Amino acid sequence: MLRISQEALTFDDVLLIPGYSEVLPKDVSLKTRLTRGIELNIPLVSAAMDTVTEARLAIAMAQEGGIGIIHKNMGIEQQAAEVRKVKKHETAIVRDPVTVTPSTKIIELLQMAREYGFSGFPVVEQGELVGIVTGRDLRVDTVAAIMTPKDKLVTAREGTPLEEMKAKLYENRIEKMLVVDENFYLRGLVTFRDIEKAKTYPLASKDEQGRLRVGAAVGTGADTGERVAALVAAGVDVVVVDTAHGHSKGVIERVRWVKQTFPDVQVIGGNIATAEAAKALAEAGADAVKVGIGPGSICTTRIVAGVGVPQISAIANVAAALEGTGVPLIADGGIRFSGDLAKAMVAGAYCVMMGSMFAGTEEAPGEIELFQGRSYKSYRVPYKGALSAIVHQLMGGLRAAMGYTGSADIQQMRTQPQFVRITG
Amino acid sequence: HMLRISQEALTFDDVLLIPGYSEVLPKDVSLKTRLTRGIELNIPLVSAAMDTVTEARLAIAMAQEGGIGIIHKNMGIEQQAAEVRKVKKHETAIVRDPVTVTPSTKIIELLQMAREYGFSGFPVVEQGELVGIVTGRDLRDTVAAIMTPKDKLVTAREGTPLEEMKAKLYENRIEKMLVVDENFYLRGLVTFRDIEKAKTYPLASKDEQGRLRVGAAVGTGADTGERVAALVAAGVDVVVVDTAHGHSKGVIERVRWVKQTFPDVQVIGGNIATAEAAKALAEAGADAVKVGIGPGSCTTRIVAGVGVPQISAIANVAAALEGTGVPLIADGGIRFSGDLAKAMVAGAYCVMMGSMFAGTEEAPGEIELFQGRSYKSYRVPYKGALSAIVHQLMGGLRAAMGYTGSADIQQMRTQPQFVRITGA
Amino acid sequence: HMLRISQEALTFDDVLLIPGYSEVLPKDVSLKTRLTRGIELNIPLVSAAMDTVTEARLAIAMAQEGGIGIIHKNMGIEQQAAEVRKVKKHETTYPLASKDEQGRLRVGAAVGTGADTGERVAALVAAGVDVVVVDTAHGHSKGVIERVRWVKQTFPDVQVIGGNIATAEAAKALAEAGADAVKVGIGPGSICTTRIVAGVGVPQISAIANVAAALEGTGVPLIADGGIRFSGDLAKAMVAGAYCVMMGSMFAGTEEAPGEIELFQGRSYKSYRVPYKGALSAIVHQLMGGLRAAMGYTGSADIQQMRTQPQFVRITG
Ligand SMILES: N#CC1=C(N)Oc2[nH]c(=O)[nH]c(=O)c2[C@H]1c1ccc(Cl)cc1
Repeated sequence: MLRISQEALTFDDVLLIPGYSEVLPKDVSLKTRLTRGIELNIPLVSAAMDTVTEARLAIAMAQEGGIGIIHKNMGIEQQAAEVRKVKKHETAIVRDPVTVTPSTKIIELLQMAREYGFSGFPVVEQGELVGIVTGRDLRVDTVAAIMTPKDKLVTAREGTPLEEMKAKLYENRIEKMLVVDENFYLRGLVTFRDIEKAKTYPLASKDEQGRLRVGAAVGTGADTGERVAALVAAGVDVVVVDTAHGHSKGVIERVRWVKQTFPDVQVIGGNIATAEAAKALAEAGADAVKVGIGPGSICTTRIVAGVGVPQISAIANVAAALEGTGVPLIADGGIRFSGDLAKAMVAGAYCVMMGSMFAGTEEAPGEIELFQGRSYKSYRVPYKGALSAIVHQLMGGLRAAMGYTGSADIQQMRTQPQFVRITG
Repeated sequence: HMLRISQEALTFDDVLLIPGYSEVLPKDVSLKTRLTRGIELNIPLVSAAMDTVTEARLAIAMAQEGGIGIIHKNMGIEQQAAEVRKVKKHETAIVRDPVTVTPSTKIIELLQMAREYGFSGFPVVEQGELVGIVTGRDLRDTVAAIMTPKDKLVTAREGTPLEEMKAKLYENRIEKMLVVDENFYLRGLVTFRDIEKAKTYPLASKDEQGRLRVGAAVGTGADTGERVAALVAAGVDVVVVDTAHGHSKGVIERVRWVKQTFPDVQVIGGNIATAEAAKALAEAGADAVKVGIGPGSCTTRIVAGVGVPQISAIANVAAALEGTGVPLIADGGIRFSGDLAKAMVAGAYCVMMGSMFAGTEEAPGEIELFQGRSYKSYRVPYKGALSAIVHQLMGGLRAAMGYTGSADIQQMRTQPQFVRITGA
Repeated sequence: HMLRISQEALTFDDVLLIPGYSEVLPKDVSLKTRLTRGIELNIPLVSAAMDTVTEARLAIAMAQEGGIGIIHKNMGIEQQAAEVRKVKKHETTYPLASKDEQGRLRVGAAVGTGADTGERVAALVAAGVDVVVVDTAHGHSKGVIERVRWVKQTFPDVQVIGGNIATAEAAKALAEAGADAVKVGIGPGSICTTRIVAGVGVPQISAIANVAAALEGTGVPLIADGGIRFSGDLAKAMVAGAYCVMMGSMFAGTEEAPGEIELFQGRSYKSYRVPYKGALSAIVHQLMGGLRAAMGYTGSADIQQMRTQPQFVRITG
């Protein structure tokens, strides 16, 4: 009559068994799904923690091929403004160049040149590009009289490949070129030198319009309705309804409201740890579920409430419940090493959320502080350098595990390899 | 016969500064001092000639902070001289080694060069003399046909202040300017925007030609003459004849040889720890001496049983050099900014730091992540940017000078007093 | 031009009190002393103007035991005046209570030298503060000397304390500025930040003796601030010359000190973490118990005798 549901296993209870392998670790595919509608080139998402994910680290996550969830320990307007920073991050073209209008007085243009130099001011009339003003133009009353007019401009259409533009610069013997839309409205500016140095991120997570992807977290408190609406107006790709107990009337209804009110935004629900919670979130319309309740030993949930589910079994039970639905599941918590990340994938996660592991990187919030001959971030977290090096080690280990199991892609890794149970 | 004990010698922990009447705030005291007969420093900091501490990149940062670095000698002659050159030739905004063409270069070849460097301009040189530029506009046979001629060139003579160049760029309504010398040989290329965005270092240690100062270490082995001559030709400001036992025929003669052979370069000898050694190096021609033999529980003491506690060594050397105009550099034994203050009051003109600068961003080595922490690899903790440590060390010195009522380094060295304390 | 050592300077662990012929029981000696020219105390104990030690509640306890508290200044002007007013208006019977002419419990308050100091002093004086403690890291300075002169001239009916100092010359300079007492202690402890960051300090036994000799015959008391770990050190500070001793951290965590009691891993702490230490009176009782035993050992019937007659031995490691 002691109601024991099952024996539940954690990461240290299992090991992956090697299997026949034909694909080298460097050649396997890591592509996966965050939600019904969002694909990621690596199975990594950064946690909505105020020591982990603000705009800077979310941009870096998306560039690596995963995604960041911006934390909610801030005001509604600030959270939306963080989303905007990610959506607006552009790698090559310059979007807000300093312009003037035909009516601008040359006296005023010369004042702006004390800060900006003489490389050239675009001339705009209500967003229409009508010419450019160069220092050479000032060298041979309003800029309408001296500007180079529209029929001498060399421009590139918005959306032209960055390598087609470099070629047009060369053909025209120019270094700068203005970018316009179909109607000759100014849309930005590219430089030959800036295309050359333009670091590129071929794995970047991008939406259908080419902008970096980003998520944002919300609770179930009173202003959630207004926070979700601001995040959606900002272009957020995914809203994470994120509480300690996702299997609750509060979370289920908030997920339903988001899915009914903002049908075209992805919604994740959690956290959960059972098949039946997974089903309740799927039926409320969740586009993905986040798995993890007291996943680690000695941890407030276990010590204070005696509640928790070992994370291997929690992941496997959720994956079993969702097989066929099309709803991914994100493993949240208990990963301390890359080996644990590989086990979470074989147990059925579609990808993995990391938190404190990313805290203290250069891209995470906080300022670098020198303490007692050591580096910390303060707001005392040790300073960890660039996020790319951590991502590289994690994905390096996952690739290694896919080599040992003969898994050529994530779908195989999630469904084919086997564990052994060990004793310690 | 009896036990030949010369004196009781005090180290840093034996003494404390007595507070005195003060009416100058720490932020307002002057830290200006002298490294040698002929080199002034804005802060009394010198980075040590260690191969985990001082190569070009850290030497540049030390000089910009107002101190100086001694480039280490654990490298070949030509490699050390190249490190000197990188410091002597470092510039904020002026691009050096620009891609050039000649008046005879064929326009076909220039177009091939533009594929990689783009347009915006190739200086035209004729055996190093500047005779024109080729811009994209000039292209819309040979470069001499199309090149903009010498008389259309806006040039500034090298060594002009940056704000001076920035003004000339403004006056002529251009973005690029060429830097020339007395005979119009090309020296570099500077742009308005590179100047507007360059960091200024108002405290920088510079020579009479405006170049960052640097020193370099030599020993007494057989290739020392060749090494010294290569360092002098590279522009080194000071040669440090740097051995474990400065009070020796080999160091004394090598200091003398440097002073007689290279009259125009400053020479430091060391290390020493007695009045007698101080007089011997000053008589040999040294422009400063370096103090420190076995300053605290180290290899010299354990292996050879040799050393002089550093407070007494500094004061003994200081008394021996009083009235000679030869400064002394305290080297070794400084754990804390408080020890640096004590060294100054005992008579040092400045302090050499070693391993405290190891592991900074600018120090040699690469950053690695190990166990959620950051180190420098070549096993040292990553300490962040040099300026943080420098700021801490000088902040403590400033506080000591506030406590002693010292308004400048000269007062700090000659007026304040110590108490001798017990082990208790 | 040799190394400029003014003297060897001794701390508490360098010295011990020598027993002397004795005729008084510890239970019978007198502990009365002065805090300032105009303020007597029945025990020579002062609580520190630290935000972990002295707000109104602990100043109230201190004055009831016969000492006094200095309210800290890490708070607003009106707030700190409110704290002073709480003490002056409080009636709990307590036979040793430190009280002013009106029968109100005595209290002090700290101020600095920054910009708003003039308004802070004015507000504290109007709340009834008994003594203004002009309290900086470096009392031998233009700022402190001029502020104590300003207080003595603008508010001649309050007592003024200046510090901290550690030399004879600084003591005489504060006295000439009008100080009613000086506070002694610059870098008193082995690992002061002062010592580590600036290399500055004076071991406290020598600092106290030097300041006491400089103020002899002036009527200006001196308060030993810092370095007291045990009641034995308190005894030594009195024999070196102090009139009373100021405790800080040792009072932190008492029931009366600021902060909120919290339970962490089966232990109690004050949540601002320091351990919970129970009632202040037990600590004050142990300290005065140790001092009474020292006076019994040395033969001192009262504080004047304890400050002037007994001798130290110097000891080694
Ligand atoms: N000196 C000069 C210049 C002259 N004469 O022409 C122009 N015409 C412009 O329109 N902008 C310019 O910035 C310049 C500068 C220039 C200097 C060096 C290079 Cl490599 C390229 C250009």
